[PDB]
Amino acid sequence: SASYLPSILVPTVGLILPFASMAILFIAIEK
Amino acid sequence: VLTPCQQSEAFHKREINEVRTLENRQANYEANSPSYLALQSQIDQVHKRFDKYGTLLCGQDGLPHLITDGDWRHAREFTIPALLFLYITGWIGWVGRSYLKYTKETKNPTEQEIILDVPMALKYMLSGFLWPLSAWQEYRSGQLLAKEDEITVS
Amino acid sequence: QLAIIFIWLSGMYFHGARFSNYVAWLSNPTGIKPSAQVVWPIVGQQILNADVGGGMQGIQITSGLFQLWRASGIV
Amino acid sequence: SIVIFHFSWKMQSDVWGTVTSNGAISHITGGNFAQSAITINGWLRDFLWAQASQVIQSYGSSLSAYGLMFLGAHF
Amino acid sequence: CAETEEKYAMTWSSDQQHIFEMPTGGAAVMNSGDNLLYLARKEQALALATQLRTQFKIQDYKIYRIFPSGEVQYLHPKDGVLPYQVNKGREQVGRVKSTIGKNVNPAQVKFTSKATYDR
Amino acid sequence: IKKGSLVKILRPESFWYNEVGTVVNVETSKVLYPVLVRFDKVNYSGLNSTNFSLDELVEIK
Amino acid sequence: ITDNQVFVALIMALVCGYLAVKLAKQL
Amino acid sequence: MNLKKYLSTAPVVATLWLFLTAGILIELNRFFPDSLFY
Amino acid sequence: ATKFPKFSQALASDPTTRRIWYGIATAHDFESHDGMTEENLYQKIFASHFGHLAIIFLWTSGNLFHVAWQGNFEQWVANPLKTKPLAHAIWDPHFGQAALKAFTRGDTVANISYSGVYHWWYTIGIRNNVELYTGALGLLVLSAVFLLAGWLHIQPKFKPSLSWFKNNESRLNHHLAGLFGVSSLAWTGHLVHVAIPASRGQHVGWDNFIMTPPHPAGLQPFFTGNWSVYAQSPDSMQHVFGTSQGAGTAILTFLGGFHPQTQSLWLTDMAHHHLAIAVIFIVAGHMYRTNFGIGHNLKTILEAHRPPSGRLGKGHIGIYQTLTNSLHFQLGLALASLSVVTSLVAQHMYAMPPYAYMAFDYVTQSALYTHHQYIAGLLIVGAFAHGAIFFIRDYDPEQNQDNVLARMLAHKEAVISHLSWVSLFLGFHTLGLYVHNDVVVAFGNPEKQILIEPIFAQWIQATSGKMLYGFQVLLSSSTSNASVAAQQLWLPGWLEAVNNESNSLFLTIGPGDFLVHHAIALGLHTTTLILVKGALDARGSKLMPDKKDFGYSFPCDGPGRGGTCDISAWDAFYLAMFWMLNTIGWVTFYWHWKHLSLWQGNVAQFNESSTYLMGWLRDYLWLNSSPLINGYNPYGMNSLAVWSWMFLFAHLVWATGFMFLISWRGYWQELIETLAWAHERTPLANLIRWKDKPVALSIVQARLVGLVHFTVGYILTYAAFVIASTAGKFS
Amino acid sequence: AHTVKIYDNCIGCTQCVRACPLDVLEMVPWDGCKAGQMASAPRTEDCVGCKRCETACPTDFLSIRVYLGGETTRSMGLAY
Ligand code: CLA
Ligand code: CLA
Ligand code: CLA
Ligand code: CLA
Ligand code: CLA
Ligand SMILES: CC1=C(/C=C/C(C)=C/C=C/C(C)=C/C=C/C=C(C)/C=C/C=C(C)/C=C/C2=C(C)CCCC2(C)C)C(C)(C)CCC1
Ligand code: SF4
Repeated sequence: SASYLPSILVPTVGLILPFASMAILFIAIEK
Repeated sequence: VLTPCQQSEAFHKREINEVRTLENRQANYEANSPSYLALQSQIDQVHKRFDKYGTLLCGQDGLPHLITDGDWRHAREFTIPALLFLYITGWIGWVGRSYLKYTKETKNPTEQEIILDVPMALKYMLSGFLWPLSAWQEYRSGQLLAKEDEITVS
Repeated sequence: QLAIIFIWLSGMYFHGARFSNYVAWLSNPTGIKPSAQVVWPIVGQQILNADVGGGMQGIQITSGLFQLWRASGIV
Repeated sequence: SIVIFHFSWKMQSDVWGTVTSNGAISHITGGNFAQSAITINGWLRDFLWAQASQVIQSYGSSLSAYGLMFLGAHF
Repeated sequence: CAETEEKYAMTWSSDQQHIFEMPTGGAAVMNSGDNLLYLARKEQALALATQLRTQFKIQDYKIYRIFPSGEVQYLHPKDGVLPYQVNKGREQVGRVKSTIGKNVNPAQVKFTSKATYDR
Repeated sequence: IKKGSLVKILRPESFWYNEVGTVVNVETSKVLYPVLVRFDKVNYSGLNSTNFSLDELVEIK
Repeated sequence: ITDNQVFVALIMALVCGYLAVKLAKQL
Repeated sequence: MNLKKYLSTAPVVATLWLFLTAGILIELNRFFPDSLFY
Repeated sequence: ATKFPKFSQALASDPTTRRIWYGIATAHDFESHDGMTEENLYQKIFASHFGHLAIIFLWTSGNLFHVAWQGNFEQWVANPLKTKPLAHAIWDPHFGQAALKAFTRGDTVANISYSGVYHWWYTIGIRNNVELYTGALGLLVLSAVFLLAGWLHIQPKFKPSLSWFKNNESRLNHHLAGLFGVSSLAWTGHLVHVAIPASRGQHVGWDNFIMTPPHPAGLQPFFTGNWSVYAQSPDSMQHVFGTSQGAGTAILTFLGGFHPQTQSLWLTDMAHHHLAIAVIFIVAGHMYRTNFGIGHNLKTILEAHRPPSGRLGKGHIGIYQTLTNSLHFQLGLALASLSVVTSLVAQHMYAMPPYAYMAFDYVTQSALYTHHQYIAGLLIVGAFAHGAIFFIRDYDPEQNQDNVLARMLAHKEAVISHLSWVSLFLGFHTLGLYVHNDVVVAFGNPEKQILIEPIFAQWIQATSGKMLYGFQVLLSSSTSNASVAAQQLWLPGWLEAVNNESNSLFLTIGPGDFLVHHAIALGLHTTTLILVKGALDARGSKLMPDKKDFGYSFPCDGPGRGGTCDISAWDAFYLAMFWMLNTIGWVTFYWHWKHLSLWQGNVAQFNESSTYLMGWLRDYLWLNSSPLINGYNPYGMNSLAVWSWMFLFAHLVWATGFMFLISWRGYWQELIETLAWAHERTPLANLIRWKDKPVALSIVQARLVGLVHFTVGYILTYAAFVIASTAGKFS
Repeated sequence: AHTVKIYDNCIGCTQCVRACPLDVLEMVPWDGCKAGQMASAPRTEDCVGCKRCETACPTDFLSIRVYLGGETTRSMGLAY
């Protein structure tokens, strides 16, 4: 049981994925 | 199982509990207080209340249930005020229909509905007493109904 | 409008007169809860007549009329 | 609604209530405002859940007409 | 703004210095001889045309639509007469042959780039 | 046909569809909807006074 | 309950993610 | 003269009938209270 | 195309923020795009179905992965009654210290899993975490397969013909035989080979199933019809589930009833069950013709059903055209049947609880019911909403010349008059009887109440053998025809399950059954009054008969002709969502206050205090929110602080709905202008100017987003209360 | 644009043009009615779609029926 993987995966999907998804979708308004 | 209510235990438990509970306020007054006489009348209206529910069916709850099958032993429970009620709003409905087919053919049907013509109103109020065999005989003439009234697209 | 208000205050003074326990309330106000309106005895609702003291029951005032009558000096 | 929900709960915690022997103090909720008004679960629980309990258990008594004008007003 | 949106400059004349109400709001000075009036959108302008015309005479009036390229337009009137009055120059567009009762059902229009009334 | 005749409609978007109505005016100058018919009851515009063509002109006797 | 099976899972849903974005920019 | 026309309108006769049948219910529930039979 | 909505240029021209919201909300309306033709629609939905099923199996592989990796599943298998089953773990960086001690169930701080998934995976026979990893990989594989098909059937050489989608004639022959019969028969291939031996102790993995038969003798002397051998040795009484002890070895015994110990259905009953349903569905698959041509042409199957009585139109002439060439009729029947299936499933997950040690965890049984009920009501409302989409954007009354649907639009005034009648009858006769009982109970008198025994449901329980009533009819009478007719087969194992009171099969009944079931029929007939109203006046009303022209969810007709707030066929969805949440509200409130009276034991607390409304608000909502609303104190907190925080949260959602539902647009359309002046005029920020222009939400959207916060607040509030309540009175 | 269509019920009573505060509607002499008039909507590029015309359209049912079409800057009526 890798007890360290949510310490990486929970923030990188919880906050930084709705940064780059805001960039991909919001610039994809104009792309 | 619906026990007959005059012998059910929790029923008479509610008898002792409500006569005693309402009786607890009755010792707050003297022998000739008006409130004390009022709670005398209220205790009378509880013993009469529980004796007049004798032939009902209170189950394990101690509360008198009803039956709506038309078993003819439960006819005073449901079906006698059922036929009674249907007579009363068949009265009301036939009065209102008969008055609208009055004011439909008058001078100005708009002013007829604000100001009810209490002559012709109280004509139809009382004349609509026998609506089964008067509404039924106006149904056999093909006149209770209508045909080819308003509708939308199809 | 003032006619409806004088009917209203004449109503409060009459419900204070005939129906209230204000005369008994004037004796011990901290024990007797103020009541004017004495509910007519129909099915059940006679239980709304709260035994608030004063020897006579009825539903309890919250409008505070008895305090304005003790202030105004109505005996 | 939140003016009177400030009034009827700060003054059931900080003003009203009774006094006992030796001038000792007793509020109705018992000082239960500043530890409980700061949240909403303290507000809804400790005010609207707890102060309702004398409106809700009011059946069979003279307070039951408020138990009818409570549900009918929710209606 | 004025560098990218169509400003509407309403030009009109009068006879006496009256006082009207702006669509932006409040009372306006209303120069008596001749006065232009920049606005923001057309309903303000023809609402001002109703504001003055239904009160009194303000004719020889029309907004010159300042589109941001620089030049003007002219709409109310175009042939010089009031629109609900009838002039013999206007060509009607926007009709069909009958009521809505003969308009086509939209399952006959489905998967086609048509209207529910052109037939 | 004539003025005063009691006329049922056969157009589905008439508000008074399959309801009789009285004829007020008929013009004989090839107007597409010449037969002005008003009614007892009232549509949602507040207005009983409408007009129709000749195909939707069905009288009673 | 183990370690490398979790990595096998995240690789297989990384491939599944590439097939999802492969479905994304064609419809 | 025209007061009886006002006493023939909709809300006034609505109160003089629902007041009356209201009195039928209340006067029929003082004389025979707790009536679940029949 | 070139703008945001890469599919319709009528919205890309709009420089406001309408292009965003309508660009999102019309992304899936494939019937109304710019140039998406008939073949290009079906070739898109056939790929997006693959994307959707890929999302289902990514979801189930998610549950397999978290139970495989963070749950306590096999620790729960060791002790099914004691240990509370864990969901996935937590990584909050917001839990300071005091919340971290409010979750410790083992080394992880995981959520208690309130979804019944360990019970289903424990009746399946997964007794490991390893099998859950192989299953989770086994559904990442399947989700990747469906995504690869979704890429595959949008590559242009493989995008199929529209006649292949109009091979409606054969989709039923393949679905009913294959998708139902073969998958169900294979599901007996899992029950017989896994769920029978792994419940009888025998751990039979993938390694040894091709060696150890589920019967000790099998299939070489068994094409002879000696089928009592397979149902020969039933597991009778003295068995604890999972173990090998106290158990027989028969495969397809139909005992009927429950386990005595785990209160679940027998897996022999289920193996025989899906085996029978498998055979009957395979028989159903051989129904219609194909390229072989032995079966039924569907055009002959509908047109021939025309009565010579002549009352029912010119028969079904046209209906086969307007199901193939239409879609929202087919989708309407699809959501209709799925919705009745979901409501049926909720009406049997509690009633005949299939899974071991359910009706023992009292929260997951209360989560599954309310789950499938709100999903059930959602799917009915969708079936009617695509009913109205069918009558607007899909209906042709010329191929339906005086057809059955045209007959339906003809007499629709009687249908709406009578749904309005029966709704008006029930709403004066639940609220009549509840305000009667509430007034009467309020005046110190529970006796003067109107209580009517619901005799008809008690009589039906007497036809299924509930002998606690004293009717003594077909199954409650042991001397009848049917009571003897299955005396050996499945009756005496089942009347133990009927006449027991602790189990949740054919519940004991007072007048709360009567009054509530009238309130539920009130909820149904009102909701179908809205839906059949705005699904048959969807096409044309006498206010405006142009409603077919403006599409489905146009906003209004303006203030003309009296005013026209919400005339569209989207008001059927819009209002029937509020009545849907009301009705499923009353259903699950009623169920939940029934089983909180069974599980606590005081059913007399229900039957005496549920026929008046302060019985509900007092005895259920005020009392049973006590462990909810104590979810965190100024003294501290516990494990239910998430459900009380979600509780207050969802009151905030449910009340932000009312900002959109009540207070409509033009307030905000003349207030966003003030904000836009305030940003255009301010310094240091008028540089930062918008590109999409700030515009208040149009009232097709406004009532939608108020509806969405109404549902999210409603459903999250009640999922907070079910789980916090039953998790507070127990565990 | 918000497509305004004016059908052949238009008996030319001109409450439509007087009711439109945008002058999308004008009257056209059309020899098919008693007034000889039938309304026209040439300038639907400025058409808001507020349906103030359809309120004041005293025909049988709405000779002038406004269909809500495109949404430009002018047709959305935004000030800025
Ligand atoms: C969904 C994922 C997510 C995650 C992982 C976090 C994580 C965190 N939040 Mg947070 N938050 C979130 C959503 C999330 N939030 C949302 C949705 C809201 C709005 C409701 C908030 C509102 C919020 C507030 C109001 C506050 C936090 C704070 C914090 C920090 C907790 C302080 C602590 O004890 O940690 C220990 C913290 C540390 C050791 C420092 C780590 C800080 C960052 C992550 C590292 C440095 C960043 C780096 C320089 C920039 C690189 C790029 C960056 C995007 C990673 C923590 C890093 C608190 C804070 O500001 O922390 C200081 C705080 O006051 N959050
Ligand atoms: C003239 C009296 C009259 C009559 C004979 C009817 C008859 C009918 N109505 Mg009804 N209705 C009436 C008045 C009347 N209505 C009034 C005044 C209203 C406005 C509140 C309604 C509102 C109404 C609705 C909303 C619905 C009906 C429906 C129906 C039908 C089913 C029966 C039912 O449940 O009634 C319903 C009864 C009520 C809602 C309450 C009764 C209304 C008043 C209180 C009593 C009427 C007495 C009348 C005022 C007396 C005036 C005349 C007198 C002074 C001379 C039935 C044909 C339903 C239908 O279409 O079913 C097919 C339906 O959905 N009605
Ligand atoms: C025998 C061959 C066969 C098989 C197995 C399938 C199978 C399938 N086809 Mg298909 N198809 C076939 C031949 C076949 N097709 C042919 C020949 C044609 C052309 C004529 C088509 C044309 C076609 C189209 C056009 C579409 C499909 C679709 C689908 C998928 C259905 C969607 C779904 O998941 O429902 C699965 C449903 C069930 C498994 C049963 C649900 C209902 C039961 C009664 C209730 C639940 C059962 C039980 C109680 C609950 C267990 C759950 C558990 C939690 C306890 C499914 C994978 C759809 C799809 O997804 O596209 C990719 C679709 O849009 N097919
Ligand atoms: C298998 C089920 C199914 C399928 C395939 C469809 C398919 C369709 N529906 Mg639909 N519908 C369904 C079920 C289904 N529906 C149900 C069950 C309901 C009742 C609730 C509806 C109600 C409904 C309406 C009212 C309409 C459709 C429409 C449509 C069509 C276009 C969809 C679209 O553009 O959405 C685009 C996609 C979105 C808008 C995204 C959905 C986001 C929603 C609004 C809220 C979800 C957000 C979530 C709650 C927030 C998360 C936060 C968390 C805290 C909860 C399409 C054919 C529309 C149509 O044909 O006319 C245009 C239409 O107007 N449907
Ligand atoms: C407390 C909330 C509440 C209540 C009681 C109702 C009740 C009703 N709605 Mg409803 N509705 C609600 C909220 C509510 N709605 C919400 C939030 C929405 C979303 C906007 C809708 C949307 C909606 C639609 C779309 C439809 C309904 C319809 C109906 C009626 C169904 C027929 C029926 O049962 O009549 C029984 C009658 C009642 C339950 C009325 C209550 C009894 C009253 C209070 C007694 C009479 C007055 C009393 C004597 C007090 C006098 C007052 C005093 C000033 C003198 C019923 C009146 C439908 C309809 O018209 O059906 C015919 C319909 O199509 N509703
Ligand atoms: C609008 C629309 C629609 C609608 C929708 C829906 C939603 C529908 C409905 C439907 C539904 C929702 C369904 C229901 C069903 C019903 C039923 C189903 C009933 C019957 C019953 C039965 C069947 C039962 C009985 C029994 C028993 C009890 C036991 C014994 C045996 C038997 C089985 C007989 C449609 C699409 C159609 C069309 C188009 C339009
Ligand atoms: S649409 Fe709005 S603007 Fe164009 S005419 Fe009708 S009302 Fe006047």
